[PDB]
Amino acid sequence: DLGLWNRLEPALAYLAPEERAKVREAYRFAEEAHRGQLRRSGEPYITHPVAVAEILAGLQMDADTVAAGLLHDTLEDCGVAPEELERRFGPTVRRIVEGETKVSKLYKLANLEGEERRAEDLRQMFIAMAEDVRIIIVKLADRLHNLRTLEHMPPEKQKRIAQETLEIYAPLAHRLGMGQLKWELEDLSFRYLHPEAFASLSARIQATQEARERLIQKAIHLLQETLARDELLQSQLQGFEVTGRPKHLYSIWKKMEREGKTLEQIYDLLAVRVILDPKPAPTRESQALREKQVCYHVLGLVHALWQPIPGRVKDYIAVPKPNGYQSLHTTVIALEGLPLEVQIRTREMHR
Ligand SMILES: Nc1nc2c(ncn2[C@@H]2O[C@H](COP(=O)(O)OP(=O)(O)OP(=O)(O)O)[C@@H](NP(=O)(O)OP(=O)(O)O)[C@H]2O)c(=O)[nH]1
Ligand SMILES: [Cl-]
Ligand SMILES: [Cl-]
Ligand SMILES: [Cl-]
Ligand SMILES: [Cl-]
Ligand SMILES: [Cl-]
Ligand SMILES: [Mg+2]
Ligand SMILES: [Mn+2]
Repeated sequence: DLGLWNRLEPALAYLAPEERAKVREAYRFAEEAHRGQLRRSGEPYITHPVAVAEILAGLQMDADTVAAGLLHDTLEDCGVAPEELERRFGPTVRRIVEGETKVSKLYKLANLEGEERRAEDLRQMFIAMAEDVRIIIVKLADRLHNLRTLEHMPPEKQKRIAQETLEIYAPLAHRLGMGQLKWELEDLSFRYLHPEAFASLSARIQATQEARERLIQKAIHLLQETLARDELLQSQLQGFEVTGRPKHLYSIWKKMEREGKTLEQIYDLLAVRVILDPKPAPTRESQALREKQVCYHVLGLVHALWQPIPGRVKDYIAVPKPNGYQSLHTTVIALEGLPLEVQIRTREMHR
């Protein structure tokens, strides 16, 4: 057995049972449609829309979006008409899979090459044609998985796709507030577009990586304990996760070229992330309050645990960034005299 559903299924627990039922129906429909089809990796095609759905489930997208992630390829390859996807999964799931597949072609057609701000007018083209932003998110999840599996492609295609992601899709994830997605698109694009510079920067970081993650883990273990042993915070919380922030390799090398610095000359600010999953609240309004309330509760315990550097609290929950970015940030003195940046946000805020 393929066993792809058994990997996706756990990621779907945030959906109501009726919604997970729509996603199982979508999985089987995709399973049937792509039967016998193969990816250039030698893996059966279904591996891709399952990976794409899995990315959207990680991002906690609505049921129609994740089901559309499984069906996002069925129309072109498999003798499936859009009428079938609307008849079987409703018009929003069709709308989205039709939109993700249709835009792929528009970018092929569009004449903007070597043009002053060509990516700006091409990014706006998708923005203008796709009023339901879910279409863009599915396209971003698709491009991410394609990049994740870019080794099974000619090196010519590898750089064409990496550059296109760097001009179009990574900036589109920025506009949409999907920074988690944006970072990964950037680093994966950087890997294939400039391989020589990626392999050199990665090697330098892999020398101090033994000590850096050793320190970051002391702070993670300590902050995990502190949060878990706080009875009131846990009373309003379903779950939580404390992680180390990954080095944004593309941005690190980008600032080295611009500021004319070396990887030794640039300051490695250690950062940790607290992701909070609040417990289901009896009303929609009470759920919204809990979301805010739980991040400020954490800010306080972080300040009880580590001494806060003055003027480093940043409240993007009260005042989100222009792309709708919401998180709380505080720079503290942790690790015996070291600056540690703490990012605090909910599961819903983590995009
Ligand atoms: N990255 C990657 N892509 C793979 C793999 N196996 C198959 N592919 C397909 O290659 C495709 C690369 O793009 P393409 O060159 O435009 O597609 P094509 O018409 O040459 O494809 P076929 O040889 O007929 O399959 C890609 N298409 P997709 O619709 O997802 O996205 P696009 O880039 O916006 O057009 C993949 O589905 C694989 O292992 N990795
Ligand atoms: Cl069925
Ligand atoms: Cl834009
Ligand atoms: Cl962002
Ligand atoms: Cl982020
Ligand atoms: Cl410490
Ligand atoms: Mg091709
Ligand atoms: Mn696809």
